[PDB]
Amino acid sequence: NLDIIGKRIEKIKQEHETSWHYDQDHPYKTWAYHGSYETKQTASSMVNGVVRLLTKPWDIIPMVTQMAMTFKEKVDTRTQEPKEGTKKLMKITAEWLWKELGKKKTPRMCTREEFTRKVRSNAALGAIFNKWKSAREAVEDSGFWELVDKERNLHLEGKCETCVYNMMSRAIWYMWLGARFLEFEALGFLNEDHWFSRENSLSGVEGEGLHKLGYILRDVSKKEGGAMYADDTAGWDTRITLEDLKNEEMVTNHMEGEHKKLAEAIFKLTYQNKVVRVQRPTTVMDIISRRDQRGSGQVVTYGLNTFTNMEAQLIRQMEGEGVFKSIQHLTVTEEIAVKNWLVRVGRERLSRMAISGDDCVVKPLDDRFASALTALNDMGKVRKDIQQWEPSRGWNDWTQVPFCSHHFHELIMKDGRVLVVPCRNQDELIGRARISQGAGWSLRETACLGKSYAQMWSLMYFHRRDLRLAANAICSAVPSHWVPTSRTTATHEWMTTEDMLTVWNRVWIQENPWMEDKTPVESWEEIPYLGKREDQWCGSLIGLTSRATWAKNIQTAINQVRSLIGNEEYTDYMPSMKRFRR
Ligand SMILES: [Zn+2]
Ligand SMILES: [Zn+2]
Repeated sequence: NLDIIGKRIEKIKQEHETSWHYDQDHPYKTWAYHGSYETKQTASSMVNGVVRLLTKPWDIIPMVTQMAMTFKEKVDTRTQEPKEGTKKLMKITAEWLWKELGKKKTPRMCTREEFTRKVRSNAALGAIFNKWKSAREAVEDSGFWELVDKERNLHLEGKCETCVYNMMSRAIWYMWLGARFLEFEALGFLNEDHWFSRENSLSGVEGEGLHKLGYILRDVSKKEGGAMYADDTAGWDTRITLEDLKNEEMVTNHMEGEHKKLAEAIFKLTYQNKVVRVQRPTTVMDIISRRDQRGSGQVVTYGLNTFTNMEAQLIRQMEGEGVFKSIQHLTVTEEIAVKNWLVRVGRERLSRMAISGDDCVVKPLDDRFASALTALNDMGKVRKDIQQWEPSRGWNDWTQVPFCSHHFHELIMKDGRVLVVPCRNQDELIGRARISQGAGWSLRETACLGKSYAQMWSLMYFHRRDLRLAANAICSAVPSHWVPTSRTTATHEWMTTEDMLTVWNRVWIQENPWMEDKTPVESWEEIPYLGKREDQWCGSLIGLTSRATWAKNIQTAINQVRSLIGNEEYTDYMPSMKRFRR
């Protein structure tokens, strides 16, 4: 407790010594509370006018229009300590899984130089604005790096002063850029060197991309076994136990020298003990602490979520196969049995899964998995929207399984080749493209964001009639040479000024390991759509009079947006579609 967090606490107490007060009507039950001090401030969602002017039929669809308007009582819940048998299962599995992940990878520190380049081309690193404005500035100033040095030497000394979380089913904990560096230096290798790639982790999909995920689910479907299970956890980050945080820390057993010590410090001082500043309107700042739950960078969060999810799902598979009888306690011969299962079939069982952070799909050996709930519930990974002891419902068709907020269609091209394409409710796709994050956006910047959505749609959602038409309209309305942008960035092949037909051919044909015939496609008309009824099922407006008038009059909408942006060089992409080709 207070010997590891006191220094951070003491330090904050003193920057607001004219403010401090141990408030009496404080709302925290499960968070240790330490004091308050004076502040007063809050970024809401703005509409992208370029995308909305080119999607007029959607102006009357509540599922689209409501997306642009607008539980912190789940962060304040407590998970019980797992039974001794559960803790044994987790430690054996975690030890074995880090060794597997480490067979073909070398832990290493990430560098200032690597970190600088990241900030100098925008990644959502989650820092705070003070002493310098943006992240960009602080990185070129040498003072910063002395701040970083003091903290670093403090961490080598087993102490911490400035690694404090700032709170804001979402809950995003920003730290100052310095603390993010020290996190990145110690643990960035997990992401930077692709430890959760499919090739390296067998269950993972890190760096895949939506054009790969459906082919991966279809490969899992090919395995002999039972239904496909895709159970979501209720508030995954809130159910991470101190025992989970300790099994994650075992990655330091593969490390050496300084690195081993820097990594141990991040795990001990920032993850297994945390200090957080929260805004309360009754507006003060509350300095609360706790030992458990997830609070890391979004990117280390992804890797450790994937790891701990892989662990939980191998254990649930062990329970379904009757590798152990009870979670109360493992016998000695049950430990040998668990160790032996892992060595004999562990890699085969990883390959039966697709795991992306807290999201999973499992194709178990058979349907006993559905009612194998004791380890899963005791680890605290309680399933969303189903009674705790009710058996899971599995999917009989891989095209119906939900994964990474998508389902996947099998689409046959006129030449017989097979596309496995990503899909979701079209209202969700249109509603997101109509939103910009942040203000101060110029017309040009708003246009370049609309173009990024348009190019993503041409590459991923070309099979949806409304999206191929709206993508062509947006790319016709935005100056041909203007570069697509995004303010927070898997593989993003649509972020380019290259011709989208050439990019389509590279992604879907040339680089696609599931396509044997590499004959290029010569026009967009070779590239198929979903069945018209399937397109409607997935939210198409095809068949409505509003949509017919939009399609027929699209050159008028394009010309409206061209007039607003002004006299620039434009391309007409609409004749890439049969119906505008004269
Ligand atoms: Zn620190
Ligand atoms: Zn669909």
